Amino acid sequence: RPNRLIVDEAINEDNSVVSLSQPKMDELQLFRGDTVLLKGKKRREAVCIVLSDDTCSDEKIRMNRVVRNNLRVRLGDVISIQPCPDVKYGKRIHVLPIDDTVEGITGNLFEVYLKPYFLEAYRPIRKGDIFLVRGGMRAVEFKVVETDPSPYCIVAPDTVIHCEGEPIKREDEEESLNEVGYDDIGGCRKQLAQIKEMVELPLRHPALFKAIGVKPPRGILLYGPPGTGKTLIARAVANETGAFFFLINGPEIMSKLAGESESNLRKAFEEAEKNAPAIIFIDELDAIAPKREKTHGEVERRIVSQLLTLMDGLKQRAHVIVMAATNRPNSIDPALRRFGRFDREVDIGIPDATGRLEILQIHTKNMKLADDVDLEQVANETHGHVGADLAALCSEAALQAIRKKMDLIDLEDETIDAEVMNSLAVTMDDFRWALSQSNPSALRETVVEVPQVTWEDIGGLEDVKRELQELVQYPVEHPDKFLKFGMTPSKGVLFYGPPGCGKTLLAKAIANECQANFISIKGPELLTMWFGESEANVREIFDKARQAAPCVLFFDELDSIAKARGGNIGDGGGAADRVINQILTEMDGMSTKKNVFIIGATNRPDIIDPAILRPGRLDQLIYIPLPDEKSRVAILKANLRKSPVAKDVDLEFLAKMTNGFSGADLTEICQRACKLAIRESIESEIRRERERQTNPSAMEVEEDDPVPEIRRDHFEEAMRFARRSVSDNDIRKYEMFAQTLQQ
Amino acid sequence: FLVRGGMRAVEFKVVETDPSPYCIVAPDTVIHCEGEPIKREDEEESLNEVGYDDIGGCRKQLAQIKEMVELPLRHPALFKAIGVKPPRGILLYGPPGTGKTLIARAVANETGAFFFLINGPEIMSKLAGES
Amino acid sequence: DIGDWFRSIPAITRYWFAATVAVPLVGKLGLISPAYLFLWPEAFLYRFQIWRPITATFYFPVGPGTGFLYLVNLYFLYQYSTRLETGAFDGRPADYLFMLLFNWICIVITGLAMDMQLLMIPLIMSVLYVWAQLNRDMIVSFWFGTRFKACYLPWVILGFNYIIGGSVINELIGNLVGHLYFFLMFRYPMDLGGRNFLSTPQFLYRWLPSRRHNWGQGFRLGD
Ligand SMILES: Nc1ncnc2c1ncn2[C@@H]1O[C@H](COP(=O)(O)OP(=O)(O)O)[C@@H](O)[C@H]1O
Ligand SMILES: Nc1ncnc2c1ncn2[C@@H]1O[C@H](COP(=O)(O)OP(=O)(O)O)[C@@H](O)[C@H]1O
Ligand SMILES: Nc1ncnc2c1ncn2[C@@H]1O[C@H](COP(=O)(O)OP(=O)(O)O)[C@@H](O)[C@H]1O
Repeated sequence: RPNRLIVDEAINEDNSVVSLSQPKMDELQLFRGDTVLLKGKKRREAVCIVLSDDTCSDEKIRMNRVVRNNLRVRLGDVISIQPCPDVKYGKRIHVLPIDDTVEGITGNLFEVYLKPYFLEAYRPIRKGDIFLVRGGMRAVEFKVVETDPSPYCIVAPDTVIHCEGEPIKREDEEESLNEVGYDDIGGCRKQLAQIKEMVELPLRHPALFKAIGVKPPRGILLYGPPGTGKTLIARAVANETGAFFFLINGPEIMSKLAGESESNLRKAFEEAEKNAPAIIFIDELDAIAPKREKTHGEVERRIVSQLLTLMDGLKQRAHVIVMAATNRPNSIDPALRRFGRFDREVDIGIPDATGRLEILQIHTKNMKLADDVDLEQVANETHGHVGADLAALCSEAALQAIRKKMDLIDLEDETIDAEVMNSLAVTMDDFRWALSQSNPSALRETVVEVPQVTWEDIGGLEDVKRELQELVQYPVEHPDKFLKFGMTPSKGVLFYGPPGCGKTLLAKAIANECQANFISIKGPELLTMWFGESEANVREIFDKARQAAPCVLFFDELDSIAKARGGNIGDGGGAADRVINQILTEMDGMSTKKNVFIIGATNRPDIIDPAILRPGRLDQLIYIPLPDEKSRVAILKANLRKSPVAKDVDLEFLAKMTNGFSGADLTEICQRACKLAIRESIESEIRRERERQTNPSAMEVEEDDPVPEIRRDHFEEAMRFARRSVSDNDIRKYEMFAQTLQQ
Repeated sequence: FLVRGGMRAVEFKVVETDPSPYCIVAPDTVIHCEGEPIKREDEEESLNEVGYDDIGGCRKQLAQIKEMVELPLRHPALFKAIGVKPPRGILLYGPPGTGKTLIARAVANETGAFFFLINGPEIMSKLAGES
Repeated sequence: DIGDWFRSIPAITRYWFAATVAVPLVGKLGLISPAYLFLWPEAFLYRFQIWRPITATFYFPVGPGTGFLYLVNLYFLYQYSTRLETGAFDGRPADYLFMLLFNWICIVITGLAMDMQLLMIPLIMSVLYVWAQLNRDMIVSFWFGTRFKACYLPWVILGFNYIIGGSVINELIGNLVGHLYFFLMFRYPMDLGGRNFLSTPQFLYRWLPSRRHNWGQGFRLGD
């Protein structure tokens, strides 16, 4: 039959829209504006309006949450669709709210919720349904409890809405539309694709896995910093696929009494065994199952061995997925990694700059912002925040809009009128205030992301640019001809050259071009675990790079440890070998299937130990030279990305007076040149403001500042206070080393 | 009304007067100060316990505690209606003897609350697992 | 607790509760004559005896005898009288008032024909049986019970009170009188015909009104 289709979630809300492919309506004698009858399980009927969609397939119909909830269906089910454009106008409609949504609201709900909802929409409604209205500050749902004529009626401009009466008590067969779903998560697009793929099959059709006779998953382990939204992925998946989410907690198991903590676990798996396909979430796993060496007592060795014997006892029967959440995957007991136990592991990192914008638009959907808030600006300057912190920022900024309007609501009543709530607005003045007294909790944590540096951000050195392009893209984009021949693509690259010449910019740029993650380990960070702290740290950093394949790992100032060894004593020379030995031990273990690239930068190439340089490891030596003339003007242009329009600046004239400097020094020159220009503009406005002390508001033309009129003489005067940073001995040392390596 | 004494602060009570009730004291008036003193009755809080005028050297910090706690404790219903999350834990830290259990005793005695102190040493040493 | 919770019970059911608890209390202490409430059927066949047409329909000398039996039948009533009022009976108390009289006059006429003395259990289980058929199709499983399938309640409960005690007459009559009334009040009108020729008089509605959805007032059409 050409009626049964698969359903999926929408984007543009619109509680009375469904997306269908053009040919489907063409072959189903359907036309625009035709109301249709949708029928599903439990003999429930929902009336909607159809409209075309650009990218809708034939057999998939796109619809939002509210329409699905009325039909009592879930994702990926089948519905019955039939056109019935023979509805008769309703006369009087009785719409009443639900009890647990209007706590302390009162007021006239008709003229601030329903009035802007039905106005010029001609919404077709059916008896018994539920719809959700985004209020001024809340989200209030209603229930059409009576219609005339019954039950099909379309709301008309002449219809009497009887919105009076006590709220209806919430019944038992509803799914409580005000709960979590697949659209309440942002910044986790890839991870929520993996969890939904591994779980939707064992939980939606248990019968299929019995006939096929294959092994279903039995454990998923999500790790990441606290507050990043882990127990919301477990609550979203259980609410949409249909399951029996049964949470057991970390702290309250560990603190019941003596020996009866175990009887809490033993009878926790019992409900999940006799209550349909269930899902069990063990929060804070590291609180109850730490490493064997940190279990100093005995009753903490009884809980762990009681958790292991229950997981190994899950052999078929009902399908029960047990998921756990932990902060660090190193602190978990190693016995919880064998097969038949937690084996599939997912990583939930901190959000990136385009992720922090999506958390903002989710939490502020209920509020009514003013027309001056630039959510892009607030998103890009809050690095170091996790998902849970941006949910407090959007609340503190909401409290100002009532803190500064408290007089309007002076003591009010026990219930606050709804008219004043819809009159509120939140401006940038509040958001800048809630940002001040906020303490981000991520801060010191390695950030994995795709840097935004473009090729044009660096001038010259195009010969090196082609060289790096050959060793990265071609081995991964066109592998077939590499498949022929026993070719081994280079697994590493070493950069050596004069300091401040742009080594870190090259590694950032290539990662952006290939669109791969970037991880940077600094020098002083490399000596952090060099002393005292064991070499366990250098292990997980490679595992961190391993999971995020493809990525471009970067070691900055590799010769840091060698310089410490070189000295009066250098007693850490054997200790300096410790990190190198561990680095060497975990560099030959990389596989060709996973794409990981290692780049190390150094500035004393004659002091690096010969062990590192060897075939099979990072071995391509590249000498980065100082930029030359025409290239040395491109560095100057890298500071013209600001606005230093110095009249007839004549950059070519500025080019010929800037001979023989280094790379990073030139940018300092523009900053030094700009710094005095900022200062000089201060005296100009200080002169202007102290001159205005004589003339009271004598400003016929509106002008307050000279409007940044940056001058060239001001730029020229600063250049006079400039000295060459190029050292003749240093460049000569590298070139003879370059020739020695060349010959 | 509270009278500042030589070394104490004695507070009296106008228990009877004539002509009732508004009678300004005049340079020719009769004062009857003799009799057994009245028992301290309930309801009203004493005028001798701590308040906002009993702390000094902490004018800035007592401004941060006051703005964060005045709203949830004075208008419990408004936070229910607006439905925003309130603060749920405040951690005062500093050297001992600087007046921390006095900042938390002035806030309860002024906004109106049910200050219920639990102590460290007494909880820790009750009995085995009954603590 | 005793004050508001008793008021929380609906007045119709709370009156039934008061009648069923006050009478045994007087009996256990023994102020009035316990033998004064016997409902002699043979005396009725000779003389009208207007003294006791109703008095013996609520008396029960609970104590050293069938003490446990009275507790349980009152217990399911307390646990299930409240449930059945909430089941399609909140808006129709006058109908629920009526059939209470119908079983009461039906059991007593059959009771007066034969020579039993205490018609206490019949008036509890008759309405309880009527509940089951009119509220079928749910699963119930208490802590000390089995996992028996739904719609088995009237039959499984029937054996339980029968085997504990005896008096085969009262258990059998109470179920069938509910059965025929179930067929008459509910099944008869659309089976062959014979519609509701027992309509409650307006005087009952005048005493206690029914429930109707109060429309109120419609604000306006808008636009
Ligand atoms: N898309 C999202 N990603 C991460 N966190 C979110 C997101 N949306 C909301 N949150 C916030 O995350 C909080 C729940 O996460 P939480 O319970 O802290 O996980 P965990 O307990 O593992 O840290 C909620 O208070 C919610 O405000
Ligand atoms: N094409 C370029 N050539 C030389 N220097 C550049 C170029 N582009 C940017 N710079 C400047 O050089 C600096 C790069 O320093 P960096 O290479 O990180 O130091 P190091 O070489 O010690 O690691 C940046 O601050 C940047 O402003
Ligand atoms: N403004 C003030 N700042 C600090 N201490 C004060 C102040 N006023 C009084 N005190 C003294 O501090 C004592 C209370 O401090 P204390 O109970 O020791 O707090 P904590 O035990 O947290 O140090 C009071 O006995 C009082 O004498």
